[PDB]
Amino acid sequence: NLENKTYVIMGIANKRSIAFGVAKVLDQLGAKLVFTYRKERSRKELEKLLEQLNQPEAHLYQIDVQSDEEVINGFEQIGKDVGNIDGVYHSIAFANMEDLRGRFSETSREGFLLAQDISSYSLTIVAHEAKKLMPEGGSIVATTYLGGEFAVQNYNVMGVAKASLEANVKYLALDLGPDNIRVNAISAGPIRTLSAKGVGGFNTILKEIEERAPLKRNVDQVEVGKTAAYLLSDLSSGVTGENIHVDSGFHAIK
Amino acid sequence: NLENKTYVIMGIANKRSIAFGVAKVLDQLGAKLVFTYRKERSRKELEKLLEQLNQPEAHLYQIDVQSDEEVINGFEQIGKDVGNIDGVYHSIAFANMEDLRGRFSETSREGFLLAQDISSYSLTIVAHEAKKLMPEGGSIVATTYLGGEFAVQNYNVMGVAKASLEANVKYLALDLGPDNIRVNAISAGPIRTLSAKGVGGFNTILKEIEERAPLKRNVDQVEVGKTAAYLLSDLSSGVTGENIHVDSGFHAIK
Amino acid sequence: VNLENKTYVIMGIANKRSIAFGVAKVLDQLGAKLVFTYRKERSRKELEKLLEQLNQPEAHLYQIDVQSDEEVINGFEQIGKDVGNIDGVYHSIAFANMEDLRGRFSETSREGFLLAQDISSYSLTIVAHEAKKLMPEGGSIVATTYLGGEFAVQNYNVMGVAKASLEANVKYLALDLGPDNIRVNAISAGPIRTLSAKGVGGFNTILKEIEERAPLKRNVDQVEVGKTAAYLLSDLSSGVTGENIHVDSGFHAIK
Amino acid sequence: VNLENKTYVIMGIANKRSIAFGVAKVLDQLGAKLVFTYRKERSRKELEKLLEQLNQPEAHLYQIDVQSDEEVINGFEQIGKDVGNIDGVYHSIAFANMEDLRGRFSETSREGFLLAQDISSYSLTIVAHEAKKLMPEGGSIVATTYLGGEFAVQNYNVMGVAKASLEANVKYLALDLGPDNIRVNAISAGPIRTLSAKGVGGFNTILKEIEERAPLKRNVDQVEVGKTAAYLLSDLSSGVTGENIHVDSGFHAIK
Ligand SMILES: NC(=O)c1ccc[n+]([C@@H]2O[C@H](COP(=O)([O-])OP(=O)(O)OC[C@H]3O[C@@H](n4cnc5c(N)ncnc54)[C@H](OP(=O)(O)O)[C@@H]3O)[C@@H](O)[C@H]2O)c1
Ligand SMILES: NC(=O)c1ccc[n+]([C@@H]2O[C@H](COP(=O)([O-])OP(=O)(O)OC[C@H]3O[C@@H](n4cnc5c(N)ncnc54)[C@H](OP(=O)(O)O)[C@@H]3O)[C@@H](O)[C@H]2O)c1
Ligand SMILES: NC(=O)c1ccc[n+]([C@@H]2O[C@H](COP(=O)([O-])OP(=O)(O)OC[C@H]3O[C@@H](n4cnc5c(N)ncnc54)[C@H](OP(=O)(O)O)[C@@H]3O)[C@@H](O)[C@H]2O)c1
Ligand SMILES: NC(=O)c1ccc[n+]([C@@H]2O[C@H](COP(=O)([O-])OP(=O)(O)OC[C@H]3O[C@@H](n4cnc5c(N)ncnc54)[C@H](OP(=O)(O)O)[C@@H]3O)[C@@H](O)[C@H]2O)c1
Ligand SMILES: CCCCCCc1ccc(Oc2ccccc2)c(O)c1
Ligand SMILES: CCCCCCc1ccc(Oc2ccccc2)c(O)c1
Ligand SMILES: CCCCCCc1ccc(Oc2ccccc2)c(O)c1
Ligand SMILES: CCCCCCc1ccc(Oc2ccccc2)c(O)c1
Ligand SMILES: N[C@@H](CCC(=O)O)C(=O)O
Ligand SMILES: N[C@@H](CCC(=O)O)C(=O)O
Ligand SMILES: N[C@@H](CCC(=O)O)C(=O)O
Ligand SMILES: N[C@@H](CCC(=O)O)C(=O)O
Ligand SMILES: N[C@@H](CCC(=O)O)C(=O)O
Repeated sequence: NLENKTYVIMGIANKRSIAFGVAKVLDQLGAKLVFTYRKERSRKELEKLLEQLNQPEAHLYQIDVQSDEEVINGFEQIGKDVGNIDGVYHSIAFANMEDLRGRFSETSREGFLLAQDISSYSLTIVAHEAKKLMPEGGSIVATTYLGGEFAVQNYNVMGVAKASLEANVKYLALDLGPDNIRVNAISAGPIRTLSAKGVGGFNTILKEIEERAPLKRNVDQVEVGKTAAYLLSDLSSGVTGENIHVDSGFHAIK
Repeated sequence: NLENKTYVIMGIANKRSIAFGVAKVLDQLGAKLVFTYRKERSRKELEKLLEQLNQPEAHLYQIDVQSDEEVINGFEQIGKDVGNIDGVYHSIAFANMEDLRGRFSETSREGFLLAQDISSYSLTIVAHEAKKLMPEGGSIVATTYLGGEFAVQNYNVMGVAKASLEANVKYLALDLGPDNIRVNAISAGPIRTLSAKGVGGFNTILKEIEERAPLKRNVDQVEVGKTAAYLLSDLSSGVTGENIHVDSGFHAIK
Repeated sequence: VNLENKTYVIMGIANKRSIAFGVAKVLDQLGAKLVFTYRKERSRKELEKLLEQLNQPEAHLYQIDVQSDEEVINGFEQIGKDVGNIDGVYHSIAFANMEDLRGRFSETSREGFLLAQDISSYSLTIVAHEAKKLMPEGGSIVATTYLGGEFAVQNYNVMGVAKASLEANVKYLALDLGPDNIRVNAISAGPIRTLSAKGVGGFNTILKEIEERAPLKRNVDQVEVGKTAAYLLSDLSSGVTGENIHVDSGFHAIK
Repeated sequence: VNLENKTYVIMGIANKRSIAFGVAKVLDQLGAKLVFTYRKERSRKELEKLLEQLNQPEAHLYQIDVQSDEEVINGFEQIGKDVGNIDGVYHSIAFANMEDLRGRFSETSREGFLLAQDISSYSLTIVAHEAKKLMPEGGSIVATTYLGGEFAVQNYNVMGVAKASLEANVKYLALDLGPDNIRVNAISAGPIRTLSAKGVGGFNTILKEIEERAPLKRNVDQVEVGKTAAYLLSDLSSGVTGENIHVDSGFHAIK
């Protein structure tokens, strides 16, 4: 039960965003949500999607995580508008499409660093700023992929960005632990999203999960949302620094 | 919310047992609970502990997991008394005291094979039998310790039994997944229990958790129980073959 | 490397295809003195015939069923009396019933589970204990494992849980014998066609997935395991202990 | 592990204490020919002095700052014209500012973070892309990492997230270049007193904890890293790729 609880959800672009599944779960559990978006269309999209929720009002903040000042001001404004929060769901990543296919060894410096910046560093600065809104502690959750642990065909630069994310999560857990802020990751199995269209060979992976994973089926955004609710609530007190795979057990086999 | 769920909790010895933390939490969530014990003394303690729960009925079964016939007949009797179940919490391990200190290399065969039998094989046979009471799926959780993943001074023969138990979880998740039965583990931090007195250097390790773990505190049995509820419930659908550390982030640091 | 004046015990040659014979060719080529342990009388016969291919000027063959403490204890003691102190042990031993290496892991019997643990994992612990007496200055111990110890591989079943145990065994032994300057490590070998591999279900399917999907796009051989064994057994790998090295074409690194 | 007739590029010697000079002494002694790359002119001065203790009959020195694509590109191109085809590269390059190596990780600046990624992880990708041109028959690339890349070590902070990135880099390069027979691996060295170590908070207390708590009860040195490098760079490690071998007295295997 998340009544009298408030969470900031970053990275909804449409009905299929992993963060929207996260949203519906927390909303149904009675949380107040605040949403952050980058693109104009994500705001319109958000405004439509909010009609399905019970958020009696639309708390939306444009924040591009490439900008220090947008992150800083955005969280500062959230604090002014809504008060202290109980944690943050981070669901933001980027890499250039050319980098998401062919040969990882041909990755450009620019593309390699862009992926790191958006897909990893953004968690560091979000945590720093979000912490100011969590004086009695809280919970931060980032979304990763098994590609950060093993080399997966095509995932390429986003793999090294996710490995960076996953260690980012461990170092934040250690740094923020004394402040009672837990930091974890959900390693989601493959799910059809706007971002997923950009990754080479996505559909082959979908079928292989079905064939080979212990549960013999793919996961949906709501399954990630249910594990988000656990990690964002007191049910997961004692757990920090962790990466929980919500992937039908695929991580555990070979 | 576990109303109309039934779970079997194996391995309560007294009020400090991890499994009793599991019990309190599931009971508070409205689960029907069934308990299994080895020693006479444990059944006595269980009868007295049930007065603190809202369980309106004592469902208690003697099962020494060294005996197949007790596991087979235990569970068959359980299904006759309560019907189908939704999952099993396994909280059972054992080794001889002199295998919990000194030099690992001096472990006897009977000592090594005893720890494997009770602390690992027991899970396989339990899963096989419990499966018969889960025609529509359910969830099985075993209790492990970080010294299954790394060599910890003193933990010795039990380290190798936990490494075996954690694989057992993965091979069972793979086997039982098509049947919609999830198998997972909780890697609990040190907690003063009856069994922990058997382990050399335990107080030292407790203190080092407070000094070194991200949360700078030890965990307790209710925190384990809280994550057991996540895993034994549908909130964790899509999660299987996983090991979730409830250990204040100690697993993530070095 | 160079290995003249070293002596290694190699446990678990059954025939020309054994991984341990790959080890033996490499060490023997590097100048080492070799001592060989076997269970079946047929393995001794093969060994005697395989010795003609090696530079060893002497057969030192010892029967040792690692199910028996007394055979391990007596065997190592006899080795010590015959060849003096040793520099390391290559352990290439494992067993599980076929009744067990296919179909459902949930149906494994207690006796088959403990069998596999006893031979495939406990053996290392007692061997390590007995071999330490022959290594007063320090030494190196290597066991042979497989990726099914770290992940659940279809069909590898009971033997996966025994490799998990074995890999933990190597870490605990590494911690325990470290101060005696004895290193203990594991080689995680890729699928290789051996007598034991014939009783693993779906083995050929896995061989071919390795070629299609592993970074090197090819399977490995016994000599490749031997060459890493020479590394782990020699001073080249001083500083390295409790380690598991995958000799598997990079397959462990991908999903 | 005789290396006559091989050639290796070694990137990141700055002085006698550098881990890469450990590698260089080991390789040089096995009869390889070495090419060295440096950033600061002081590092070239130090290599000129150090080459006098090696057997190399000539100095092959190239300035390469791995922040510049053109320097990496032109530097490898030139190496290829001067010595022709190579057998592998040892990468021993990392950098982070000193604020970012103590106090609170969460306070790391974007610029500090991306600097460390750039020099300590990306440089490997572009070095592999350019060195691959010199290795038409295959070869071996080895980078240097630290345990801090796998677990959060207090004070290692931004460099640990860079090492996580690096270790994944190795895996993705392994898979990409395997079909070209180029092996890519990582040595995870234990703490060693170098120039770069002077910049990490709490380094001395980590050294002491290794002696007290690691299986071998001692620290490792640069030559021990060189010995494992000789293994990884040579044919002894055929079949091994995407691997990370810990040369750290076993400290990675304990908690
Ligand atoms: N779908 C999967 O199979 C899968 C699996 C595992 C992990 N993940 C992870 O899940 C997370 C969300 O991705 P998704 O699949 O749900 O795709 P998505 O709906 O397309 O979400 C990507 C989101 O990232 C946001 N984003 C990108 N750059 C940003 C920036 N610079 N500042 C602020 N927001 C930015 C996008 O915002 P704008 O559109 O407004 O630019 C969008 O809302 C990512 O971390 C992804 O790596 C996805
Ligand atoms: N306390 C910790 O720091 C810690 C940390 C991580 C993991 N764990 C794991 O947590 C689990 C529960 O242990 P605990 O700490 O809660 O200690 P505990 O209270 O002493 O419970 C251990 C249970 O094991 C049962 N058991 C032993 N052998 C059995 C057998 N042959 N058949 C049936 N039951 C048997 C005991 O029952 P009887 O008394 O009736 O014999 C007892 O109820 C164990 O798996 C332990 O390894 C503990
Ligand atoms: N082949 C592969 O794809 C593969 C991959 C990874 C790891 N491995 C591992 O490599 C090692 C060697 O096996 P392999 O593939 O080379 O097959 P192998 O040639 O059949 O050798 C297995 C050896 O195990 C010995 N052995 C079994 N039980 C024993 C006992 N109780 N006492 C003494 N020795 C006993 C056998 O001796 P007897 O013939 O005298 O009974 C035989 O020499 C094993 O540990 C195996 O698990 C194999
Ligand atoms: N010392 C340890 O305990 C330890 C442990 C594990 C891993 N490592 C790793 O070992 C590797 C070697 O470091 P070390 O300890 O031997 O320190 P070191 O002697 O200071 O070597 C570091 C090298 O990095 C080079 N470098 C930095 N930025 C560069 C750039 N932009 N372009 C080209 N080269 C650059 C330096 O060259 P210039 O001086 O010419 O700028 C220097 O030669 C590093 O990857 C480090 O992370 C060290
Ligand atoms: C081999 C492909 C395997 C399936 C990849 C699963 C996945 C889908 C979408 C992702 O979000 C991205 C991906 C790329 C860029 C930005 C966000 C993501 O992280 C992982
Ligand atoms: C090195 C000290 C580390 C602290 C060990 C934490 C722990 C405590 C109790 C355990 O239960 C046992 C232990 C032995 C036998 C039966 C049950 C257990 O698994 C792990
Ligand atoms: C799906 C499995 C994929 C391929 C398994 C590779 C392998 C072959 C032989 C083995 O030695 C055994 C095996 C079983 C029993 C005794 C010794 C071994 O350890 C691993
Ligand atoms: C608290 C951790 C203490 C143990 C640190 C071991 C170590 C020493 C030096 C390193 O080289 C760097 C480090 C920082 C910047 C550039 C090169 C390095 O990677 C790892
Ligand atoms: N076990 C503690 C206290 C006794 C107890 O109450 O269990 C001891 O060893 O002294
Ligand atoms: N008994 C001590 C350790 C010494 C020993 O086990 O011999 C303890 O319980 O911490
Ligand atoms: N034994 C068969 C697989 C079928 C089975 O073992 O059930 C094989 O080796 O391919
Ligand atoms: N050593 C390289 C190739 C042979 C050589 O160039 O030395 C490898 O094993 O891929
Ligand atoms: N670098 C000093 C202390 C650093 C600090 O106080 O930040 C050390 O040796 O630990």
